[PDB]
Formats: sequence, C-alpha cells, structure tokens
Amino acid sequence: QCNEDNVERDIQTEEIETREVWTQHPGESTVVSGGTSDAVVMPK
Amino acid sequence: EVEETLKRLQSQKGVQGIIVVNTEGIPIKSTMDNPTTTQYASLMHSFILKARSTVRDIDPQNDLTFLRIRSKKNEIMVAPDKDYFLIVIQNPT
Amino acid sequence: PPAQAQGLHVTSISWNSTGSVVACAYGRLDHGDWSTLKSFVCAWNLDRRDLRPQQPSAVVEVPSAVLCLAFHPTQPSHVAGGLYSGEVLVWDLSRLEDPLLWRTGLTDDTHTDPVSQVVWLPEPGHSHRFQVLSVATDGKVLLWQGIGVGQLQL
Amino acid sequence: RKAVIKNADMSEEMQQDSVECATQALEKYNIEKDIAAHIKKEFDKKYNPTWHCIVGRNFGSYVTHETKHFIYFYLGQVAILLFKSG
Amino acid sequence: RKAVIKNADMSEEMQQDSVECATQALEKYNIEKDIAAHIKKEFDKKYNPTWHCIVGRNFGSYVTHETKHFIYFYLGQVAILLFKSG
Amino acid sequence: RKAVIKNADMSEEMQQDSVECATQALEKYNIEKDIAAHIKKEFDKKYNPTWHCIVGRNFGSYVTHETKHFIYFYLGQVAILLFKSG
Amino acid sequence: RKAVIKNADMSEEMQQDSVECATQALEKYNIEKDIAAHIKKEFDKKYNPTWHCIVGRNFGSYVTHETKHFIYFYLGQVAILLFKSG
Repeated sequence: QCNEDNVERDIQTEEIETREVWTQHPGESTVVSGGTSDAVVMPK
Repeated sequence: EVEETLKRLQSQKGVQGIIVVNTEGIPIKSTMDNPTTTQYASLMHSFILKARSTVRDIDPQNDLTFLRIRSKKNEIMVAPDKDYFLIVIQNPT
Repeated sequence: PPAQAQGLHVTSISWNSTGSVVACAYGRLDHGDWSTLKSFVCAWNLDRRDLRPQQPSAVVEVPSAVLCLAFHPTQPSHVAGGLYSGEVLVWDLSRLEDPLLWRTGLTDDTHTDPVSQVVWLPEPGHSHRFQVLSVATDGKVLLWQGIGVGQLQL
Repeated sequence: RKAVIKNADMSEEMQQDSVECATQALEKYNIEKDIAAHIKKEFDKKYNPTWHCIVGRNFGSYVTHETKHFIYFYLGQVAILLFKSG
Repeated sequence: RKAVIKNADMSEEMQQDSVECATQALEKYNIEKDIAAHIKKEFDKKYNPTWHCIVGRNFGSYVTHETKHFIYFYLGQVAILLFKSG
Repeated sequence: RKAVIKNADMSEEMQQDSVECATQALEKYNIEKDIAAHIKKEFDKKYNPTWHCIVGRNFGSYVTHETKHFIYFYLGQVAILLFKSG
Repeated sequence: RKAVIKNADMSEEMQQDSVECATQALEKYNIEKDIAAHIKKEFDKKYNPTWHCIVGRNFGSYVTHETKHFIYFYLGQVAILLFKSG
C-alpha cells in the first residue's frame, strides 16, 4: 500500500476574552462601572 | 461640639433633615430615612460640582463660596469643601 | 548642557507656552560673538520620565550667537530667535532635525543691523498667524511673516 | 498635563506606556484626531494590532475590549480611551 | 436632532438603522454613555457583535473598522461614531 | 515575535525552519493569506511539495497529513498550521 | 447561516451539497474542530478521500487542490474552506 498511513489531526484555536466597559468624560467621580463598610471616610 | 450644634439645628422647626456626606456621595451621618439619605447625598454632590465649574468658567481665578437651591417643597444649602461638604434641607414655609 | 555649561554662561531663557514642560536656555561667551559659532540651544522637558535634566530634550546647533529665542503661542513647537549677525532665523522643531532651520533672512540693506531683540505679534489675519519682528539698532521697525523672513514686509 | 487614570483593564507596564505615548502625542499635536492617530499607530506596532483610540473633551462611549487591553485616563481636561478589539 | 451623515462605509439600509437607533437613543436617554450603549446594543443584536459606539460633542478618533461597517454622523450638534471591530 | 510550538510530528530541522520561515513571513506580510503563501512556497522548494499552510487567530481544522510533516505553533497571538499532504 | 460562495472550482451539485452539509454541521456542532471534522468525513465517504476542512472566523490560507474540488464560502460570519488534495 503506497498510502502506508494517513494521520488525522484536529486543531482548535483558543477563545478571546472580552468585556463591556463604560466611560464618560463629563461626570461623577466614578467614571464608568462594569455591567457598605464605608471605612473610606474614617481616615478623614 | 459639632454634634451638639447639629442636634440643635435639627430641633429647629424649619429644618427637615441633615446629611453629612463624606466620600463623594457616601454619608456617615444622617437624620433622614435611608432612601432619601443616599439620593440626597448623590444629587447634592453632582449639583455642587456643576456650580463650581460654572464659577470657574465665568472667571478662571474664582471658585464657589456658597450655593443655594430653592423649591416649592423645601430648600437645600451646601458649602464648598476641600474633602467633603454638609447638606441641610429646610422648609422655607 | 553638561560639557558646554562648563565654560558658557546663560544669557537667554524662555518657556514654551504650549509645552509648559519645555524649558529653553542658551548660554554663550561674552566675547567673540561676531565671528564663530559660539554655543547651542539647550532644551529639557519637565515631563514624564525626565529624570535627568542634564540630558537635553533637544539641541539646536545655531550657526552663530542667538538671543531671545521664544515660541509662537499656538504652534506646538515653533520658534524664532535673533542672531548677533542681524539675521533672524525660524526653526521648526516639528521635524526633529533640531538644528535644521525653516527659513533664512537676507544679508542686504533690508536688515543689516545687529538687531537687539526678536518678538512675536498676532497677525490681524487668522489668529494662527504670528508676525515676527526685530528691534533694529539703526532706527527701523521691522515686521515680517514666516516665509517673509526673506524680503521683509514692514 | 497631569495624568489621572480612572479605569484600567491593562498591565501596569502598558498603562504607563499609554499615558506616556498620549503625553508625547499631546505635546506634538493640537488636533485630537491627530493625537489619537499617533497613540493608535504606536500601540499597533509595539503591542500588535488592532487598537482604537478616542481623544476628546466631551463624549460618552460604550465599547467592548479584549481583557488586559483597555485604559481610560485624563491628561488635564482631555480624556483618552485606548483599547484593543479585533 | 436633525441627522446629517458626514462619512460612511456602510450600506444604505444600515445607515438608516444607525440614524433611527441614535434618534431613539437620544429621545430616551439624557446621558451620553447611555445613548452610546443603546445604539451599540441594537447593532450587536441585528448585525452581530462586536460593535462600538462613541457619542459626544468634542472628540477626535482614529479607529479600525470592518469593511462596510462604519458610519460617522451628527444629530444636531452631537457626533456619533458607530463601527464594528472584533 | 515569541514562537511557541504546541504540536508537532516533524523533525527538529523542519520545526525550526518552519518558525523561521513564518517569522519572516509575518515580518513581511500583514494579511494572513499572504503570510501562508510565503510559508507554503518556501517549504515546497526546500522539502518538496505538497505543503499547505493556514494562518489565523480564530479557526478549527481537521486535516490529514503525511507522517513527520506536521507542525502547529504560535508567533505571538497568530497560529500557524503547516503540513504536507499530496 | 445564510450562505455566500466566494470562490469555487466544483460542480454545482457538490457546491449545494457542501453548503447544506456545512449548514447542518453548524447546527449540530458548537466547536470549529468538530464542525470541520464532520464536514471532512462526509466528503471522504461520498466523494472519496482525501478531503480537508477549515472552519473559522479569522484565517487565511494558501493551499493546493485537485481540479474541480475546491470551495470557499461563508455561513453568516463563519468561513468554511473545503477541498480535496491527496
């Protein structure tokens, strides 16, 4: 048999991880956020 | 000292509530219900910032000294701050 | 400039109105300013990562002594300075060929005098345009535009 | 002018380069379109295509980014949004 | 909110959707980021992801789009940039 | 950029040459079809026909190859599949 | 899964069969490697070996095929390359 072997292969690329993000130039202190300890006040 | 003055102020028939908003909309002290406390802190934080910008836009060497907004229901006063300001609501009637 | 600063002294400094980080300096020798190349134009940014002020951010090798090198307000990095010879040159640092000038003046009666100063003015036309003047030592009030450095206009 | 990072989904090294690149672009150009063009092209070269950059004083955006390739920051009053997608 | 298209690489039918989507977004939403988000999401649903939208009064951009999936237009004084990439 | 071999049924000489050839192809060309064409043609010349090459960021494949003539590797984020068949 | 054929050297009956086969493959299989594998095997059975199939959203190729046994088409946003060689 001339075709002594016929090696099959499967190939799969990986996926790309993406996220949705907000931004806005005019606004509040927290510009954008992804779609109660309050220890933040204590230092002042 | 400051707590005693705030209590004395709150006792005044004109005053409808006081909120101490510290970290940019995050309060620590309030004499009001929770939904109003949070909403009021947020609104006045945004509102005062707009006034400060307006003044700087009028003249690039002046900032806010005081801001008052009045309505039929109640009246709100805020003062400029370095780190945080204080919110007072009174019934003008 | 490290090596050059050993013998020279500062005579003309300025800031770029646009790039506030950009500090300009020019030192020179007090004598012999009529003949040879005397110095360079040393600029350094007070910008991100400029941890070595001693390292110039730009060097303009000027063929002769220059004074009062200033920036046009609007243009990112465009300058004009007066040479002792009586000529004003206009550099355009945009090309990053820092010693390479844009336009040259004349050598005829138009402005032979060893002008003492160069100043910019806004042109009555579009605000982007700034006329360049010199202070004649002989009694001339000299104004021109950029390409107009040759064949001055007033 | 002063760089202030508000949000980032990006490594520390790329964050600093984004600011530095925008800072140089802002020094060289006055036109926001040209500032953005500089920032985009430099990122495609150093960190592979395809980046997108928006520079301006007044806008809102809603975009999708690849993880570890998004930053939003100010230089003075000018906001710069830079990310990869595609 | 009168619409004027300045530049497009997009079919006429997609151009109409771009204006109609932004028009509804501007009628419904007061905040720039929210207007942008509305527009983006409508395109992901109908024309598949990944779309990006910028809405504002003062910005420049330099972006890369998929062929035939770009539009830039105004509604009144507000510019909208809408394109696919990724 | 950095070459990372994930799968190979191939001699060490062809493995390294495949990477080198793909590296030059990626430096010379931006479009995948042209990158693949460079890699394929070089292999047909050096190691006899018939080679086939697929270059891309997003795909799956199912192929049949000759023994000792298959490699799959990355250059950065771009995958290269190279094998002989025919 | 709307089909658009970009290039073919194939009989009309096989062209239709390829599209219908690939369309079913995408309905049945979620992962490109398995989609490709299904399609490849169906042609080996009906049209004799040796077939090869590439399925994906982002790739280029340069391949050698036997005359009258090549097709390249899209189903929506997914490209399928199907040819016989060896």
